[PDB]
Formats: sequence, C-alpha cells, structure tokens
Amino acid sequence: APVRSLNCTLRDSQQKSLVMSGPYELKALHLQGQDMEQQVVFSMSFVQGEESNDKIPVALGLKEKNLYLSCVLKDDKPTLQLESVDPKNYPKKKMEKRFVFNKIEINNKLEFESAQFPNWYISTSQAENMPVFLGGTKGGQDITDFTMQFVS
Ligand SMILES: CCNC(=O)CN1C[C@@H](C)OC[C@@H]1C
Repeated sequence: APVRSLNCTLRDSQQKSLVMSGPYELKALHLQGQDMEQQVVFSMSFVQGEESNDKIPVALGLKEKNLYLSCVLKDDKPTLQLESVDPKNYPKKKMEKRFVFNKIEINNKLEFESAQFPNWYISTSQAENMPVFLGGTKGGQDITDFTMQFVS
C-alpha cells in the first residue's frame, strides 16, 4: 500500500516553534499569533525500520515540498540537512536510512534520534533564531525533547 503520512508541527520543550529561515535552513524561535502561522508543517511519514512500543521510524518531509530532513556526515561530523528529492518517488515506505528518525516517546515528549547515527538527536539551542541541528548529547544546554501538534 502507499506510505502513511500525517501533517504536523513540532515545538521544542522550551516551546520554540520551527520556521524555514533561508535556503534549506530551519531555525527555532519563540512565536505566538500572526508570526506562528509561518511555522514549518512537516509531513511525517511512517517508514520501514526497526520498531518498538515507544520507538517508531519516521521521515520528516516539509509539507508539499520535495525536501526531507536527513542525517549525513559533513566535514566528518553527523549533521542535519534539508535534502531535495525527486518528487515523483517520495514519500515512500522504504526511505533511505539518512532520512529515518526513530521517534521516541518518553514522559509525554518526543525525541527524534537519527536511525543512521545512534544517539544523535534533532536538537535546538536555548538562544532564539539559531539553527535546528543534529546533537550528539542530551541533558546539556541543547534541547532534544519536542511536542507534536496535528494539523489538518
Ligand atoms: C513556499 C513556502 N515556504 C515557507 O517557508 C512557508 N511554509 C513552509 C512549509 C513547509 O510549512 C508551512 C510554511 C508556512
């Protein structure tokens, strides 16, 4: 069958929203009212991969864009990028591993671990207007916890 997808927004546990802030750039900032309506709308696809009760493999595409969050080595480090794909082939159930996040539910929050890079997480900074990034630590200054909002 097709791949199943849900539209959603994410907010970090400090309640910062995500917005595309330039060519293939995602930043996190405090938003409310008119400024929130520009927040990134993910198409979260439920993809092939190792699965458990609280650990669900997903891809995070941008709604109606041929753009996916992906995890790749850059200058020899696991990094988060926005990667373009052939819009005739995506989304698909068997997404390449760089596009796969383990969505992990712990204490009413979500973490997104890279499937490709174990123990590397979608992260935000405490400061406003900084990039969303792949972070290799938790319980530091970096935020690795999120909430999801379902969108029509
Ligand atoms: C051409 C639109 N570019 C944008 O940055 C604005 N949108 C991006 C989209 C993935 O999520 C909703 C948000 C309003």
